[PDB]
Amino acid sequence: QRFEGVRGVIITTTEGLPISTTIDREKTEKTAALVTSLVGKARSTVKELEEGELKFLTINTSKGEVHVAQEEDYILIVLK
Amino acid sequence: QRFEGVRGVIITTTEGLPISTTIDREKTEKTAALVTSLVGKARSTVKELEEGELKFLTINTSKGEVHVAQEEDYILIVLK
Repeated sequence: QRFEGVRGVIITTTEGLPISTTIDREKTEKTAALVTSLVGKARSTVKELEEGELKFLTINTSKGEVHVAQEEDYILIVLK
Repeated sequence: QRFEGVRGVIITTTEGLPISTTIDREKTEKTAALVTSLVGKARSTVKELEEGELKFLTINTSKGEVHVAQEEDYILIVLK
């Protein structure tokens, strides 16, 4: 259950397996798979540019923003 | 040549071939290859979430931000 303000939340493992979601199952699992690959390409981009560490990334869409952050064990996906 | 304020700029084709850069050659080409894959995963993420269109994405790093936008023919990479 989400509070007032957020459009949606997905939490996945760093392997891409969703553990909790506010979105439908199929969309959650397919998004989780792509976001895990997205984070991997983002980390490699940070490394090649020698930008230090990946803090997070945000996807700007027609509906708003998709915030993506990866810790060691989980990836957080927040639609706002 | 860049003006005051920006840390770096790379422009590539949608195939990942760089056309202009303020960064060294090898780093430019390897970044261009990864960013092209990054944009592709971002577009797929937007599609699966039904977020409409990908406007742009920003990578937050230890040094700042990496702005990435894709038009039909080119990808723009701005370090700020």
